[PDB]
Amino acid sequence: SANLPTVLVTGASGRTGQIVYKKLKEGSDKFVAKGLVRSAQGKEKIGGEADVFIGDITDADSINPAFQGIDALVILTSAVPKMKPGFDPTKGGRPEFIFEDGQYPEQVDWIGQKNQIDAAKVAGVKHIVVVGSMGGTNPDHPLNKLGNGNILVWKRKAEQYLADSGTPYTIIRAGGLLDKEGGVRELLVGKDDELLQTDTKTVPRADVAEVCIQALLFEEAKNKAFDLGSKPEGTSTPTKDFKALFSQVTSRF
Ligand SMILES: NC(=O)c1ccc[n+]([C@@H]2O[C@H](COP(=O)([O-])OP(=O)(O)OC[C@H]3O[C@@H](n4cnc5c(N)ncnc54)[C@H](OP(=O)(O)O)[C@@H]3O)[C@@H](O)[C@H]2O)c1
Repeated sequence: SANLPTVLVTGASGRTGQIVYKKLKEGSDKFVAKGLVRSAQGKEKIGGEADVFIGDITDADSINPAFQGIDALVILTSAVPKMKPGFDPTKGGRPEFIFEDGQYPEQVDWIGQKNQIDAAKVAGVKHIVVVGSMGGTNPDHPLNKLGNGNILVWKRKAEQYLADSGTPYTIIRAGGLLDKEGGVRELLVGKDDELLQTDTKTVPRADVAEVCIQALLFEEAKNKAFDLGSKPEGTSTPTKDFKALFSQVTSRF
């Protein structure tokens, strides 16, 4: 094992996950990519290569092969609520959202992530990175009501479990995600939702992807939990010194 580390990214066909997968592939001088997706559909979306496996994190037997012989894991899975199909705007309600049964945050963001961290640990992973969301400091956050899922709460439960696990970890609580260009913004690190009080509380999905990659390359990123926002493009100088960036972070949770 002068060999480069094998990095498995889960949720690899999701919007952020697909970018991590791409960056892991391009980074063939530093990493060996692997990916886990929920469907043959998702597999083809990211290129159908043989380093992509299909499995469901709520059924732990199915994800086992993906987890074999990995040195690092980037968890990019999430419960995803859908619009309840009954909606009729023209007498003032607001849309209700739901999660399919067995697809609620408790099952996917807590249990699902527990499944992944547990199998990673069985496999002897060296570093687990997880992406979640800002808001977690406030259990009354409106997002928790989405589909009655308590999504932030269950996610933070998995983050806590990860932090308590004994495996070196990086927890990245993203601000509101943007479908905009990465690598073109100064990136900001925060603690305990402080950025929610600022105007720099959103972040390109590409920059979240890049922070995940850099986490893998600096000891400084290990046993760290932090929030991730950004300043807008064209305003200031895009982050390049990640050692500095991660040395700003002291929080373990
Ligand atoms: N949206 C925001 O503004 C916001 C803000 C802050 C943080 N975040 C968090 O940021 C992270 C990335 O967000 P994103 O929008 O880029 O993610 P995303 O597009 O929703 O991708 C989530 C992935 O999870 C996968 N997944 C769901 N259930 C699964 C299961 N049972 N087994 C295996 N995979 C499963 C989905 O697979 P499929 O492709 O098959 O559906 C999907 O690829 C998420 O944790 C999200 O909660 C989001």
